[PDB]
Amino acid sequence: GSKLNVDQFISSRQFEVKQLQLAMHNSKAASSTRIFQALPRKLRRRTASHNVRRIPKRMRNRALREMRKSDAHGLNAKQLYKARMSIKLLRLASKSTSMKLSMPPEVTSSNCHVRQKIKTLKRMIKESSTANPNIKLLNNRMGSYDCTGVNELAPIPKGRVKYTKRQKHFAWLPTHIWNAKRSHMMKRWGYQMVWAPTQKCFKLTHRLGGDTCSSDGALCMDSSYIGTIIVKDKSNDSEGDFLKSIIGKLTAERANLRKYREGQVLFQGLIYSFNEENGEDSTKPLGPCDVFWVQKDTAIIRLHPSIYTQVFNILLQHKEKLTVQDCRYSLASVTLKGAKALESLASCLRSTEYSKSFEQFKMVSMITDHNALPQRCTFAFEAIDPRHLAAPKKLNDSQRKTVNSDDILSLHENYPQDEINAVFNELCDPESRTQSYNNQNTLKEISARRYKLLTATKTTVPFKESDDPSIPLVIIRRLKTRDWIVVLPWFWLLPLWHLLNRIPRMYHIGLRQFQQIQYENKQLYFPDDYPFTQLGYIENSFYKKEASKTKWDRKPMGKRINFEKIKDIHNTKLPAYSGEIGDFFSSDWRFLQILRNGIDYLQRNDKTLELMDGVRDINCVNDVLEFCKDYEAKTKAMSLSIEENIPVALCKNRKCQFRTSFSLTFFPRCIIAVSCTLLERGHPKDNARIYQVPEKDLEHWLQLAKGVYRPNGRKDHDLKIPLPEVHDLIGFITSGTYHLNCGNGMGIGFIDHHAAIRQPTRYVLIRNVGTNTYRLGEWSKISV
Amino acid sequence: VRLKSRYILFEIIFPPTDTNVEESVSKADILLSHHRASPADVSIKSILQEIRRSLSLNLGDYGSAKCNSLLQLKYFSNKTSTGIIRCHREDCDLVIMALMLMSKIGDVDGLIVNPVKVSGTIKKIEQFAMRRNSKILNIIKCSQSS
Amino acid sequence: MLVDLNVPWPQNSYADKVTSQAVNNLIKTLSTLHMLGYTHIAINFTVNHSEKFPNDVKLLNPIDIKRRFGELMDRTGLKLYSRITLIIDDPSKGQSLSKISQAFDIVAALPISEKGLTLSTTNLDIDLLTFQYGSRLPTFLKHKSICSCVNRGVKLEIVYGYALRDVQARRQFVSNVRSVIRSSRSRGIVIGSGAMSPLECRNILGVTSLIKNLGLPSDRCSKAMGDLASLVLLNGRLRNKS
Amino acid sequence: MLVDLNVPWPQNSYADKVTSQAVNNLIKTLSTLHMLGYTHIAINFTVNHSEKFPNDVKLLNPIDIKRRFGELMDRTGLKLYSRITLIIDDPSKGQSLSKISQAFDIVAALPISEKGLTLSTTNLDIDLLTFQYGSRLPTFLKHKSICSCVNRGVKLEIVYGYALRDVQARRQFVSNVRSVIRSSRSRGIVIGSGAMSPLECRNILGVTSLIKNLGLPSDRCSKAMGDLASLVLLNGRLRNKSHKQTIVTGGGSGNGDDVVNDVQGIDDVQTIKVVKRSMDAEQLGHASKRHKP
Amino acid sequence: KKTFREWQYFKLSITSFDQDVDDAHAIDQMTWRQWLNNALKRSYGIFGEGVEYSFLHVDDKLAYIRVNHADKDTFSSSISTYISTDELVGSPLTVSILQESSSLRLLEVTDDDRLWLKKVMEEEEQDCKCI
RNA sequence: AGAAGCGGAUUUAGCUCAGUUGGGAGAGCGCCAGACUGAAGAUCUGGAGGUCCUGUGUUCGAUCCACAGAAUUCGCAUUU
RNA sequence: CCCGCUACGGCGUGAGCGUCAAGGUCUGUUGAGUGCAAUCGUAGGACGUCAUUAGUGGCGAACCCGAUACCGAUUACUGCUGCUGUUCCAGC
Ligand SMILES: [Mg+2]
Ligand SMILES: [Mg+2]
Repeated sequence: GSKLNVDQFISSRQFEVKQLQLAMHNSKAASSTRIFQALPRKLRRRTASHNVRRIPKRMRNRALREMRKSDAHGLNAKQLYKARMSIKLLRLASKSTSMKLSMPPEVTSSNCHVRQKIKTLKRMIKESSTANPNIKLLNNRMGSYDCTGVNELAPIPKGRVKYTKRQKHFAWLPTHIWNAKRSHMMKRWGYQMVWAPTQKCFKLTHRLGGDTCSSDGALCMDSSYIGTIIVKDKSNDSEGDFLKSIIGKLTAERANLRKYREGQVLFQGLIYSFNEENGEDSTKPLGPCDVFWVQKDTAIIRLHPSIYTQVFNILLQHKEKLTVQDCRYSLASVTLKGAKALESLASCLRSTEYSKSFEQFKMVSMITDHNALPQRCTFAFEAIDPRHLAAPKKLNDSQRKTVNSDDILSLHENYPQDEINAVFNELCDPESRTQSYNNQNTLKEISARRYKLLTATKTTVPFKESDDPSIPLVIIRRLKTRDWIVVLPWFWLLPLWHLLNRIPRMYHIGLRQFQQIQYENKQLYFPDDYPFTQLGYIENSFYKKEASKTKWDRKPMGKRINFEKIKDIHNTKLPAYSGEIGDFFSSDWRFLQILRNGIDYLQRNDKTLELMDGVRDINCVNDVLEFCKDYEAKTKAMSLSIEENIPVALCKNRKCQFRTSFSLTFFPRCIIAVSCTLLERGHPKDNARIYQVPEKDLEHWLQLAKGVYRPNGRKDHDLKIPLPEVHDLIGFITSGTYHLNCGNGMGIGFIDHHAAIRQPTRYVLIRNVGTNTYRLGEWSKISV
Repeated sequence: VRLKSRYILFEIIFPPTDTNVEESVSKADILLSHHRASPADVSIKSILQEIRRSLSLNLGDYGSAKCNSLLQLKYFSNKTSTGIIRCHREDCDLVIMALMLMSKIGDVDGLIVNPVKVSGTIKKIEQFAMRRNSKILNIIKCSQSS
Repeated sequence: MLVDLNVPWPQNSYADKVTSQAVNNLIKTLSTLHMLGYTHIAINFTVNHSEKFPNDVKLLNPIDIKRRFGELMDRTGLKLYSRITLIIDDPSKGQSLSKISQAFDIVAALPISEKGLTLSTTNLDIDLLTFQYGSRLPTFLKHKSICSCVNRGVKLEIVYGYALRDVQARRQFVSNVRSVIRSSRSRGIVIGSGAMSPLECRNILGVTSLIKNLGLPSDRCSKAMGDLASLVLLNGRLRNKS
Repeated sequence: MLVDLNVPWPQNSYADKVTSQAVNNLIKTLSTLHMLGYTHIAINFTVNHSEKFPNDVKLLNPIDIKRRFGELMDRTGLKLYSRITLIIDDPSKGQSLSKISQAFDIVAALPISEKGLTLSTTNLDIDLLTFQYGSRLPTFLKHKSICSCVNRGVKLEIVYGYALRDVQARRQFVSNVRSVIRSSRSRGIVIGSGAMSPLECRNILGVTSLIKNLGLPSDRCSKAMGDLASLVLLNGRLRNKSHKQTIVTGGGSGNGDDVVNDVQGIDDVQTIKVVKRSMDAEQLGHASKRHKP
Repeated sequence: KKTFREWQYFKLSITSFDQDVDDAHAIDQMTWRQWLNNALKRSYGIFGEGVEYSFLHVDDKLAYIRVNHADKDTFSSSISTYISTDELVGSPLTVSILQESSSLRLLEVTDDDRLWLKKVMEEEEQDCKCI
């Protein structure tokens, strides 16, 4: 041991840091790994060891040299013709859909014969050879048609001859096989939509598509399942008198604004199903709705598919003057989300004419921001088929590197209503979308045109006003869900969709990922976060209860959590009752509303409430709880489909003044939607109980909110937590997931408005499933 | 299949036992006064022969039999006096308590051993050691600039 | 953040004057404590019960944190607390607690007697109990005298600095510490470094391994070193201030 | 029931002659193992791979169970098995394995190098694998090889008596045994006492504590002496007396006669077992309906 | 709502062959402690020597040893490890551990020392239950 | 004691390795014996020596063909 | 390629764009993501099974364990559930 100088010390330690870094890099280089493992974990290909074409071209030479260093069937007389029948059917189907003509209905139904299909495809070619008339002759080479049903619902689409009996029970997305190669889909409704990506993308979609600032990417959702109807007034060519009335009948006076007539912005809100038979009006909460208008009179309304069938049935009930237009297989939108989604979307499309909407969209595409733009951003134009490009390329002008809010206000002042609404009129009418397919080419044809440009003359195919299929294209902003949705015809979507993620910073969304996006932005979701409505309550309660009951009876005894014997749940443990509040599974709003009306009957009976000891005399809590258990035991035998139990309050508080016989459950209870954030340690889960702060213990929770902990220096909650009573419950968290954008726990709950006006402070405690701890938090109101 | 063996980082610190010599009171100055230098006869085999003798005289034979199953010094350099000892996850307690009772080397006395980082992987221990030495360079640079 | 509360002051009697070498040795060993990493420092001083207590107010403490250590407190970034261990054997020349508790912060005791343990658990409102881990066990530890005293609030202290003194003393050290662990029911165990030289200081990783192999679990050891140590610090602080 | 299957014989080469003192010492240590308690003893004999082997039939056995241990059995009440641990080091010189195998009951191995360890698990029909716990381990065992060898048969064997020899050997012993337990997946572990004296004998509850302190659990240790020990005896006992576990010359009585338990009632001359007329096809029906037995 | 393990008993029996030694030599009480310290010193170190063990109901080559629970096998591996040599006896001896129990219930003879040890244990168990 | 994932090659006498219309089970070395020498090596002759990795099934018959279950071992710009 | 100087190709900035090349890098990494390969230790409470001398003790495993992710099939073990086959025992 001997003292050294300062400079020699810092030089020796810096040389040691450099030596350790060089040794770590040398160990990482001497670790025997392939160049196949040199790819990122998103791009790793298992079949790249078989064929080299998955590997990047810079790396394929090393892959070839290391792969070199490392190193017509028996068919009977019947199944041969059975195999040749399919090959002949595919060949005749390709020639029939390619040459001139459309599809017969007998081949579409595919429930009679295959020899009749062969004879029909043989007969159509001969009829085209012998004569020009009597032919349903198409307008293009690729087999595209017009699946538009005027005044009736759209039937099962024709699709392809080979993949026809695969569409017998459920229909497909236009990107069905493409999404099927890259995602997990579930079969729930009549379509088959994506559920989750194959590679893990929880935190990935959370960071790139989320509300986080570090969102250097783009996320695309196939939202073709969202069904739209187009309504137009046939009675008068003048101003729309019945349109405002039918909007005020379908929705409330919440979405019938004069502002939405003037500024024509799409609005998403809550629709409720009306029913007027004779002098009586019954209103039930129906679900979400998207309303959009064209300057005064024509309207597109798009929403959830079962709700779409119900709204179409109610609209077909009263169809006296106005003409309805069902669009299930002729128009669909896809949803882009993120910071660079606008840049990739402007990269995917090009211009065919110098217009104002191109200039507005190209300036919007460069700012890389969403919420700084105003509420109305609905752009529409005519563009080229994106099969002309087939390459990831972006187009950006000089623009002198300047972005200010003054140019945004200048685009807000000047809005090209005429051309955008003309594109709207083109997409609503069935004749213009049919005229759009007048020059649709095959991939062989666009490859031949690219070869002609490579021979004559750059990576492009030029536009011709005579023989190129100019499409209508509409890109609009959706406000509360913070995402850009772009709508297009059915057979046009896939040439737009395939070129999207070939931009190297664009990934796809699943339905669980869309639920995560709606969970992150403090928003709401219809199959899960809407329990108040009829269909949401039915689907959520039935499916989650049956799934959880099958899982509970599926697990053996003594390995799962046992819900029957849990000690110390509430203070003063009530007799004939040892379990948790309601059923242990999915949210029992029936239990909550019967207990709320029981506490209301106790408050109407006396100024205070007693604790404990054909309908027996209600004087305390357990008489209400035994009636709850008896009603649950009765409804386990026969399912309930009579009425709802919990509506919302946010439409009732403003106007109806939330006003509420031997009755225990006839008049339902109204709720407001809240989002509570955890201030204490812990995270929430699904189906979580939501309780009041005690008034005797309010100062203790205020001291815990300010601060109290052991003198070590770190936070303490290992203390005697005072247990409140059973009837202090006010709500249910349906969606419980650890909120990564805040660093805490988020729970979407639904609390009573009378209970909300009881406490002067927003401090509300949460309790998980099968866990006997209480965690305080603070809620903010969800105005959705 | 693999083996779950834990690595332990240790550093040799020399306490400045100088009763007649005065002392300067600062952070990076006492880091300079403790992180001085290793002496001349210090190698891998010398530290191993000393720690096996300490394991024998302190912990015994059968405890030394359990400890000496995978008792190896994987990386050590005398210029910085930081070393990494491989061990089992069960006898890591025994290895750290043997590192604590290290009194003196047979050539140089007056030294203490500081076990700093324990992990089941050596690559994160190297990453922690680079960050800890970076913080030492930060303290040295702060006291050197002012 | 860690608390080390057992560093001795190189003086035993008030008649003996502390030399200049002992002050420098204490500065070196406390700087060695800050070198390995500790937040709180509570230096200890030994007072015999047979010694006659002085009738003074500002002269009870020959430690002087303000004039000597007040510079190192500002330069290094730590703090010093004062505490007294009471070597009590027989009930004679004593029973005075209202004056020594106000000047100093933490009041500890060293019983080596059978009746001394009883008079320590009965009529001494002290913070920590210390046993002589260097010398032999006094009589025998039982659950009856320990459990009645730990539940009151007094903690039992283990000195891991006394183990690095001799070779023969290590056996009696282990035989005392394992007896304290089996009698303590693994609750009231505060550990401290009784080093007189800077060559005998260790870090948290070796000391945790030591107390883990001697018989205390890893939860109770670290939970004690944080919570119970910083709790008895505010016990002394509220006996001072309030 | 307890099996001690690695008691060594004081002879290494066929040229050496065992004195009477070593034989009396083995008699005293068998009386020691009978004193506290054991059930089965299989005495071991060391054979190198490159020695000059005799081409004999009745001279490959310097054990003599019949003349001296048959006299020890009547006062003892136990049984002895004989076995060979093949000390195989290099693939240079070999043997006729069909004679050495069919000579004794159990066949074992002792590898020193790489390829021998592979060809022992692959082709060589043995019963147990013993490693040199006294010296350095040949290689460090792969999991999928040892697992496939246990699934094929042969289990690994731990000799807790080799730690009682010297002071330095204990560290190498524990370093080998922990590697064996790590790479064996706790399936094929059979323990045995390699003691040459009655002064190094242990009891069941101390050997169980030794296996506890080495790293293997307690119930799995007693199961290794109940299930795993007596089955690998039966493996070699059926392989070398009978056909390759096909048709046995061992009489199946109620609870007294067995292939393992009844050794003396089987004529160990060639194969046979002389049994009186206990099976009559004339007037014997169901077992619960009989009246004469 | 549980019970902390205080310690555990261990039943030893020194099996001594070579009957001349068993008839001539007579192990006294200090030889037990010296040989157990030598056994915990040969195979273990200082921490293995500081294992808490006391002597109870010592008979002619018969011992009951109480050892704390958390180091139970730490005791009982070493007893089956070390062999006596060069300590006042010409021949080495063997050790048989007969049975282990953690609930005080062993039956050796109808002797009265075991009831006294049970009363001494219950006088501490009552102080553990009350205080 | 340097994993994980990918392709190729491969298991036959004690050893190293052939071999196969699918109909015989082998060569070199080693061991033993003969021959030879004063003795020994070399050369030469003969004998002993088999779980063709294991199992299914095909066939009239399996080292071979099909399947299943084990694995052996190389390479991953390396000599750790 | 646009701006300024200079004018034969030149020079300086834009944290600008397009093409091409490079064994420079890929924690650009996944509600686990290591790469000489982490997936821990302990205490208390709830539940299940088995054995008790006063009431407690032991156990929650076996197989096995990522290295880009997905799904089908096969193999190793425990428990539950339905079917089938065999043996033994009776109600008349
Ligand atoms: Mg694997
Ligand atoms: Mg694998």
